[PDB]
Amino acid sequence: AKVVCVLYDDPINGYPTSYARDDLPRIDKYPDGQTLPTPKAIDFTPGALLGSVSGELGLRKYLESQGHELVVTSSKDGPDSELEKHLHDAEVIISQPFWPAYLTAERIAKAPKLKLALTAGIGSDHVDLQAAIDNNITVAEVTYCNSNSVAEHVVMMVLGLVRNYIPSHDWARNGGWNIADCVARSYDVEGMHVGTVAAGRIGLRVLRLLAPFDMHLHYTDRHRLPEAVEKELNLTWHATREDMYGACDVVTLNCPLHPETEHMINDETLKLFKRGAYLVNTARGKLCDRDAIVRALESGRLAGYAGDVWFPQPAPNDHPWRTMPHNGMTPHISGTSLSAQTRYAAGTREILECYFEGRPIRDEYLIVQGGGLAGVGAHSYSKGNATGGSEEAAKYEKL
Amino acid sequence: AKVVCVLYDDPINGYPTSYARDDLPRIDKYPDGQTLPTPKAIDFTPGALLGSVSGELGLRKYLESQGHELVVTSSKDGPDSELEKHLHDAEVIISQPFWPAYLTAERIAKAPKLKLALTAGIGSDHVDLQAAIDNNITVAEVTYCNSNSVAEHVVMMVLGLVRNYIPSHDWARNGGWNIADCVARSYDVEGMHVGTVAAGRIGLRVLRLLAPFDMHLHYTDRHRLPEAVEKELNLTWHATREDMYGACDVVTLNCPLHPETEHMINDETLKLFKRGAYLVNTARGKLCDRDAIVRALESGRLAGYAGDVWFPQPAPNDHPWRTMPHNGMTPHISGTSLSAQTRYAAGTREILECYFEGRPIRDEYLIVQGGGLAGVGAHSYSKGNATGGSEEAAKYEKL
Repeated sequence: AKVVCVLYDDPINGYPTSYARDDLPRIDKYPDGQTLPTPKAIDFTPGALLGSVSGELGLRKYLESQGHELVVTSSKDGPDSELEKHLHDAEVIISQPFWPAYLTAERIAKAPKLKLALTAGIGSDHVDLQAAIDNNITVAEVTYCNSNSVAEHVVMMVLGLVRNYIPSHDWARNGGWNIADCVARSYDVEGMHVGTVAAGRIGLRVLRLLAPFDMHLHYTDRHRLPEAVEKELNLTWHATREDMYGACDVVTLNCPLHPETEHMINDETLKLFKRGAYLVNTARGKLCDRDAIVRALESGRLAGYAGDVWFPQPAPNDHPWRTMPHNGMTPHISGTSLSAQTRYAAGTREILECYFEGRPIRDEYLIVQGGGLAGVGAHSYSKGNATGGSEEAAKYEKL
Repeated sequence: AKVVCVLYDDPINGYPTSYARDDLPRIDKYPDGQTLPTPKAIDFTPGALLGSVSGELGLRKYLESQGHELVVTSSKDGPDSELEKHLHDAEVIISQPFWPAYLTAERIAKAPKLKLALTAGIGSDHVDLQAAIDNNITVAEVTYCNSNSVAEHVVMMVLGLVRNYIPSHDWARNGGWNIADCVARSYDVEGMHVGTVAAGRIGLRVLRLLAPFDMHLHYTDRHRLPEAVEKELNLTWHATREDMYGACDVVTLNCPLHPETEHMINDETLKLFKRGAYLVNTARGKLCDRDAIVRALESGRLAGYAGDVWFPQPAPNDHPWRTMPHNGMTPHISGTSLSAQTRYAAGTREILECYFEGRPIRDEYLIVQGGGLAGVGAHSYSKGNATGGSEEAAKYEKL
């Protein structure tokens, strides 16, 4: 069959064959006890760059030696992109969230041979789940591959915003000293209240990392955590998102994107935050109304915004979050550190091996199968389409 | 009497009277059970900028209403500075580590009336302790005022270096996306080995904050921690600094500066680190040989260096750490976040109230008294002078 694999470009200075360090650290398992990916074999060296076009997720030897054709490209947005020439006979489409091939209803409709949309990473909101349901496309993603990596990135951005890292590094590199300019907006997080929206693999992990900072922890979610967990971390529960925001100095979003959470942070909900609250979002950019966030920063309602997710992706060159006041943005990188890519590259192969030998794909990897939500998808997503507006990604130009 | 208070400049755009947030968080106590500062009263509002010349540590009403003269200045380095005109009759000299008035042996010798050198903050290595001992100057500092604040700053810089925050934010603000360029040097800290030199108030607190990241924790110090603590955090002990370095992916320095630790990190000791180790230093800049660190980064021996302390301070405009490859530097700001300044401003007043009413200064604040080390000073410092080279601070020019 044909596999289209959409990956991001290689570094601007070429694809490296040697790295800052020699190996990755050992990891035996994930916190809830889920095993790591178990492909029958891997053909890449752990620690390399796997998610760019020249890395290929290490899938080429495997795929060809079995008769299939692997098309690799970064060209994905716009009516004359490479993805668009290959839709007519694609059996399998693979993309990562960081550089997502948006499978809208019109793209699925052009794709008669399409059986499997695979997300190399976590979060499958860049596929129209309704259309995937209607056309019997399987949708899978690599559960847990980077949950802990995302949680680290959250804590990094919370400390960075609150202590004012980025502007302070600028004063050091431009030759200044400027202590008062740096600490005019520098606080400790000790004693602050921080809440997470959702406390699944990422959000629970965030709570556990912030406990020894002596922050007061707050959460909300569909269901409560086990009473053992709440008493271990001394948690304060809020029955709704909207009651949580007013109680928090720092809010972190860690829920999925679907019609029930699209634009939940807007001009109306921002009125509920404390003046000078801090907001961190590494979940999905579309959880926030884009201009409402710039107004809150400009007015002082928010003291700081930080995240690595944007809508669409890539974000147009003039996307306002790039230059708004008091921001600690990065491009979408938390779930594609070198350490994570090796786990998701392995998981991607494990799903392909199952697909191609006719074995069942692990439930924890499933989002959509056989005309409805399935596996992890059933507990996390609503039927619906989040991919409207996605065309605007075609406006981005490489530097 | 006369009090000279050396403080850093106000912000370049003036001294603000309103801030990003309305109050500071509550804190009742420090982890080892030490009480907060207990001055009989304070005359500043918590949360304001206290450490710059216009803030004055909130000490003016108190000092004058009791007959004393308060001289406030930022002019401190060089043979024609304001500190230098006021040495002849100064009874009390106050400075913070971030903007330190260096009391060398020659400066103490010009200071016949000098009875008390007070450090508003932590770390009194900018005073020549030998000369202070020889001339019967009392040296006190505000123990614990910002221990937790420094520990937060360490974790922030560890995550920032390792996940590659700073270069990634640059790609977002310059209009790029550039995922591969960002993650070419991006790892998770999960599973890495991290060691601290010294495990006192800061270093133990760092270990506790890194435990739930599932890092493997290593330490060294003068004496072991209680076996209860080692088993709680699953610690690996190293009897010497030099044995620790080779076992660690990430090394953090959290010890005092004195002749026994001056230049401990040099061309010779750097050969002992793992290739592509990460080094974070928020203790004192003089712990490191300045050029040896730039060579290790240039050769790949170190994958990253980060810290907020420099020697001298302020660092000359062309100090090499400002522009060396793979650095996450800031100017010296960790122990002077707004939250910390309120605790040290309070402690400074408590020491002055004691001094002036003839009550004993708390032992935990004492470094030098009556011809020898005393209090905290006895357990932490050697007799000796760390202030050689300090004159070079006069080369720094405001932007």
